[PDB]
Amino acid sequence: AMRIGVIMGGVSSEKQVSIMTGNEMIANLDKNKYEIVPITLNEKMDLIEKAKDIDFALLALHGKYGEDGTVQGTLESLGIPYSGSNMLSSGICMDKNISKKILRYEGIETPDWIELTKMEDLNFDELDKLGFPLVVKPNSGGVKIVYDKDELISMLETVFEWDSEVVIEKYIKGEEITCSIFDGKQLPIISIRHAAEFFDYNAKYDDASTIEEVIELPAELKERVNKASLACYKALKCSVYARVDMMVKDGIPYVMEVNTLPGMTQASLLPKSADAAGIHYSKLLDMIIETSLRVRKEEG
Amino acid sequence: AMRIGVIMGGVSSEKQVSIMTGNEMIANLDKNKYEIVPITLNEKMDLIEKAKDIDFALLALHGKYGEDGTVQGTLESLGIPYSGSNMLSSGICMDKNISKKILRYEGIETPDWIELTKMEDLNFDELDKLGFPLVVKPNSGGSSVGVKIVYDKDELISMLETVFEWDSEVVIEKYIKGEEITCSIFDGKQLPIISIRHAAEFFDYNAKYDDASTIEEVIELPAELKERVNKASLACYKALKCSVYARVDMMVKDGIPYVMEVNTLPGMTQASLLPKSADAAGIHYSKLLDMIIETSLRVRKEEG
Repeated sequence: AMRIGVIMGGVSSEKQVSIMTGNEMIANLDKNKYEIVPITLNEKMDLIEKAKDIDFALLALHGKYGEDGTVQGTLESLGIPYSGSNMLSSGICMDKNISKKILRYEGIETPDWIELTKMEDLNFDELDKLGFPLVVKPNSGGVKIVYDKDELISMLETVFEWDSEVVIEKYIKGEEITCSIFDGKQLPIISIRHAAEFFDYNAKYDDASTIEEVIELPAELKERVNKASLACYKALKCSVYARVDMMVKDGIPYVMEVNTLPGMTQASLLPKSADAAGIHYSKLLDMIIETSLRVRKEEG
Repeated sequence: AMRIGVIMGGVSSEKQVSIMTGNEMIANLDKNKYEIVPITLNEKMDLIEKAKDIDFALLALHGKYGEDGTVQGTLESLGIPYSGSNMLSSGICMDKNISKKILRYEGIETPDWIELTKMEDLNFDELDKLGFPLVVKPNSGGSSVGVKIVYDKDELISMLETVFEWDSEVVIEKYIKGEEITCSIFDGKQLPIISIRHAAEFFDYNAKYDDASTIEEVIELPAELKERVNKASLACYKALKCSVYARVDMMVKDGIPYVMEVNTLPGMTQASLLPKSADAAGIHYSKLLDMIIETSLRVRKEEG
């Protein structure tokens, strides 16, 4: 019976989110196919000791900790197969600037942009060429939209506090979607809506709250969406699964984000996207294991 | 004194190059500054234990083992500063196809290329837009299978089978006839440019003949070309996010430098190119090592 390590780790929030991911997996893995080995990482490199007996690492990780590529690099070196994209692909997909460069070279639609450095200053020369308004995002991955001349400036200050690196994009307003890819096949598309929500007990107001529905899109747009989301997957060297976040504007989808390590809880987008296609959660984990195994073998 | 791990590792040939590199550094590290500890990895992940007590990791690695970025991501995650570029920058520079896509985006001259995978069959029409003759290189590089020129379609088909057992991906470029040069960057400054020419060599005892014989010299380039080479070389270093040092290999044709290779982990023995170049600049070997340490510490600090 194949020993499946369920890998959890990170710090603070991400650790929480990782644990909640790991517990969902640990509960839904077929116990007849698998021997389940929950693994909780105190420190990242404690992974080598723990991984010493398991036959596969099913990554429950979330955030930079599972996206930077170290864990994948480490697992490769121990010769343990593991789920999801590899080190180079994880790393690239977590870098917004490098990602967009590889995307534009393929002529895949993504908003024009500019990169900004903590130490460096912005030559207004290249900046204002994309004009207004703008969105400022950290390069490694909140949102600040900037309408005016002075608008931009105020943000970089605090974004540079946190991220040594920032991307400034021209702001496209359109209809948001997310496209999960599993093993080169596009799963059902999900549309993301924003609606204001009031919480009486905490007395909280939120407009950033999300509503996600599976809606069949016009077959014309559905084609142009599936083309692009599979092109990203290919171009960024993703494997076994990925989530492409997109923005549709006047008929044309633009790539907003590429997630090599998307939410794996049952309310997460990719597990919903799959379920709509008739793949229930427990089987989803089977596919991730079997496709990951095959992919790792091709790699080496 | 700061404790400096000299990190050696790899398999087969690379590990020899590594041990050699690591022994030169050990012999030349300034012992008034540094308590010197050699570290020889039988397996890559032995690093976590073997590095527990060191203040800095000076990488003596060579080849993919120090290029793919596992070692850098590892040291990062342990909080031990290390020499040279970070995990992402190494990974990118080791990948020919991704590297060319990123340099091309900036309009840095590099020759046209096609990538082939062992799953996809190489349509010869997409490859005929290249034409002849062609250089075939494994996408992820390496010592094992080398870079090879192929003049016609048949010589190509062979060369593809030879590479594909060793590499999933292969990059195929227009060949450009020209003058070879190598440009070492140190901490964003250009060191003296090295010119490389070829001459056949006969070896009597082993009864061997080598027309692949290389001659490497530091010769002042005409001022214009030198300014054009120095612009391009630095733009490569910045575009691939390298740091503390890198070696950019270039082919000059009709006054135009083209990027052949970007190395985040070039040869560090005194007979290697980056050391010779630093030496032509009056930075001798022991000071080169201090510089790599000091600068790497500065960079790792900046990186959060």
